[PDB]
Amino acid sequence: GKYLNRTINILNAGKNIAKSYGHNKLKPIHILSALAKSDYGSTLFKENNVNAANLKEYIDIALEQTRAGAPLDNKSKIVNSAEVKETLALAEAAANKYKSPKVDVEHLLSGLSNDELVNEIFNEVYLTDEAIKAILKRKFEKTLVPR
Repeated sequence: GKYLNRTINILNAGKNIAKSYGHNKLKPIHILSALAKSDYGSTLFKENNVNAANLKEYIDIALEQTRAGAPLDNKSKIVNSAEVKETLALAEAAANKYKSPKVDVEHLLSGLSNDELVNEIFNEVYLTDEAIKAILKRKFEKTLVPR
């Protein structure tokens, strides 16, 4: 119970995306795809002035470019890559820093931004590290210091 349910559902949707791209290992780009499609993540991107159509286009190009092969069989086991283990460690660090007891979508977003491919994509849609830090700070202020 270190993760909110909506974050777990994004991670699970990510594993299925990874599987469909022929990967046995979940990579940050698969999680980003799931996050961008999710109800909470999609709202998060639109509030923070990320063009949804452009973001989707860039994510899909990166996904197809990193495709390993045909979709794996439905029962194949997907595990976290070393990259994703770092994503989750960084997400957990971010949630802890901003006093969120469980990792929320914003904290996962921050963790994903450390991946080189995700970072390039964010650069192309104007989502700076400064902007992501602002998302986390504002979440802290709004939730724990409401006016």
